[PDB]
Amino acid sequence: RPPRLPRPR
Amino acid sequence: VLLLDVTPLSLGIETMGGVMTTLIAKNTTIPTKHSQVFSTAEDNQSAVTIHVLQGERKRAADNKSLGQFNLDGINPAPRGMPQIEVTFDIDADGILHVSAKDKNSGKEQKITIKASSGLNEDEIQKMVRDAEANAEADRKFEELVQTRNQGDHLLHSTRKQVEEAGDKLPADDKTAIESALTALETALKGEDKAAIEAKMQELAQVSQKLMEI
Repeated sequence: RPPRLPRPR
Repeated sequence: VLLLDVTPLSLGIETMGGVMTTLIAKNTTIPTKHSQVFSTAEDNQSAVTIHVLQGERKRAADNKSLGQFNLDGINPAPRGMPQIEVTFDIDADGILHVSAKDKNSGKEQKITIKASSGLNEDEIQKMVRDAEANAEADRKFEELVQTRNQGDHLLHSTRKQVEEAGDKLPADDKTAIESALTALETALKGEDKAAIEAKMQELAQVSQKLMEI
């Protein structure tokens, strides 16, 4: 599964 | 050959839960390039942060920050739907180019990182030593974040299953699911993997009617 990224600050 | 240029430490990005995901492994010969697809952590996420790190630790915070940039304009969609291609390219002179492009919108952003950036020889050696000395702890941290994300995936799929059912799900069932969801929410803030999984189990044990709908 593609790893996931957080949203900016 | 008896000598060649390598990038001395793993290079990667921070991912959901504060973990470092490696794009280029330590001691890879340079020039090199590698791409990997990433997605969004939350539903309706229109922007992502690409935080570039150097090091061998599993906690992003324990690695050396090389730089960061944001990629915005992603069409708000369910988590895991956007296809964000992140590319790391190191030239023969050790210059690192990092780019992220959202496949659907075509939006792209990039950064250039100088060859002199990052850790020096002594810090590189300390990085390798510290990573080996903390091998088990780092593995446990990675396993915890995996469960925390899974626990949040079970929390996400349960809450979505409650809303779709609505009036159909009985009172005794709904209220007990709500209490099991809070017990799961609290355990997720902790660092005990088994405690989280036990709260997930207790949730599933009270979601029998919810699953049938």
